[PDB]
Amino acid sequence: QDVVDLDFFTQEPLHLVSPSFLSVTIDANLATDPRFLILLGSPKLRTLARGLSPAYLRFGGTKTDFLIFDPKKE
Amino acid sequence: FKNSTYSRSSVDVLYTFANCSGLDLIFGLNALLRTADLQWNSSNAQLLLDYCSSKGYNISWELGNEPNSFLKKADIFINGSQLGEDFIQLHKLLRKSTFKNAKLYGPDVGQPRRKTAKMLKSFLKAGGEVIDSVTWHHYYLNGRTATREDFLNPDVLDIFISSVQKVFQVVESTRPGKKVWLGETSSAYGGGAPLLSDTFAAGFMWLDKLGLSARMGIEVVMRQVFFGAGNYHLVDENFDPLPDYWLSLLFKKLVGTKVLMASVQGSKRRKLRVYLHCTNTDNPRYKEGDLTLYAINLHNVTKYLRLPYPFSNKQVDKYLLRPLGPHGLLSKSVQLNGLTLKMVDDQTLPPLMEKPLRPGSSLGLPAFSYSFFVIRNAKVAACI
Ligand SMILES: *[C@@H]1[C@H](O)[C@@H](O)[C@H](OCCNC(=O)C(F)(F)F)[C@@H](C(=O)O)[C@H]1O
Ligand SMILES: *[C@@H]1O[C@H](CO)[C@@H](O)[C@H](O)[C@H]1NC(C)=O
Ligand SMILES: *[C@@H]1O[C@H](CO)[C@@H](O)[C@H](O)[C@H]1NC(C)=O
Ligand SMILES: *[C@@H]1O[C@H](CO)[C@@H](O)[C@H](O)[C@H]1NC(C)=O
Repeated sequence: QDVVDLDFFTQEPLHLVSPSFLSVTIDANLATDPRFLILLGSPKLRTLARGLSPAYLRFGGTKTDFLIFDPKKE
Repeated sequence: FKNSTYSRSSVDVLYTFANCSGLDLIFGLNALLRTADLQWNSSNAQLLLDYCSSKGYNISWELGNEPNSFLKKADIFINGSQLGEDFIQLHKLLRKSTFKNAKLYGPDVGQPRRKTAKMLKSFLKAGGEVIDSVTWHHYYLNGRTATREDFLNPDVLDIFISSVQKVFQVVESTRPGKKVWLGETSSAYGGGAPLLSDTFAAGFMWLDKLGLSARMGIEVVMRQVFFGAGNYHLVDENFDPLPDYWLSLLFKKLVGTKVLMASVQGSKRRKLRVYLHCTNTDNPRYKEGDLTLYAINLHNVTKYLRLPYPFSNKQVDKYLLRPLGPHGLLSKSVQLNGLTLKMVDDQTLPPLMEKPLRPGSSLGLPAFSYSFFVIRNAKVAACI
């Protein structure tokens, strides 16, 4: 047969995760996309992002260590 | 990999995306800007810090990504001790800034193989005191070689346990009690596995990763990526959500922060995988004391799960995910309790509708599927 019995432990929490436990990245490489501004502007994408709130958003990647901040550049 | 500059404009786009989406931005600083004697040259970062504080930007920080492969990536070797020192320098600059309580996370090392274990242990001896969380990265497979069989293999899922135990071994021996985060995690590195990382098949690894992360004491999991060129994106090129977006939204609405335990009676306990948390109380439909069970069936037949005393006759809502055909586990579309999940419009996520089960009935979970079950009126004190 394919009946399976579960055992549950419920006396106390074994751990507490962050409300932000399920969080997301944007790869640092996406700041080298010409269309970067259009992409994060997207109303549609904002809707999807808001659905995962609360979350950390990590801006990071391989390219993290090849990105230089230019106070001048437009 | 060549250098590239980015503008205040980019910092502004990123920050308003995060801000307007209700997400907490973490920004990784270039750690390969060095001085003559391979110390971290911090003047560029000092600029970005200034600009950000001027604009009123509430931001958390990282320094470097996968320092363990800087030699391969840039023919520079930095050891853990130096990197720890580099992190103390950054902490200083943050303390002397306008958000002096800004969080610092690191060191975003790859999975704990001997060289990486050594790097992380020496990083934490030296810089451990100034980080608010230890970040490390995990991937199950190489995106170039991964197969559909690998995505369905419980021997592949199980490897993650060992990785987690190795990280906790380094941390307990250098900084007992420090929070441990997955800072970048996915099915497969190299941008994901074409026709696999973006499909319903990807959900076995993702839901299992979440279940085991919670159970084993990981406080935060960061999914490579929300959006991007990578096959492992939650959202595709046309800003349409893939099956992992929906899995993620379901998890987010149903699963609480209080982690419990579930297990199967028997010696085969590899293909049927079970996780138990307190129900997310912010879920308007549920009340204090309710349980969320979630379960992965990698058997090739339906299994029928029986709740133990005193939960055997409780009202249960099922949230079963199943691919929309014709492409089976390789589908990019998913159904919740037989209803296809689609945005209502660009502004509107649909409802996520329960299927109340007959009280006392066993929990049917079809072959190659995953489901949530909410045990209504469980009255578990540890949850209340
Ligand atoms: C971790 C590393 O930090 C990532 O930069 C790297 O992602 C490679 C390219 N990814 C993309 O551009 C994206 F977002 F997918 F569109 C991953 C990886 O290997 O996948 C990892 O090493
Ligand atoms: C750090 O870099 C900046 C310019 O890139 C320079 O002003 C400073 O003197 C550098 N320090 C070094 C290379 O030790
Ligand atoms: C690590 O690197 C630093 C900076 O390059 C160097 O001075 C030192 O000898 C190394 N430390 C250890 C413990 O090997
Ligand atoms: C199903 O899985 C069994 C293991 O329980 C396996 O040996 C068998 O060949 C597979 N296929 C079907 C449809 O039974």
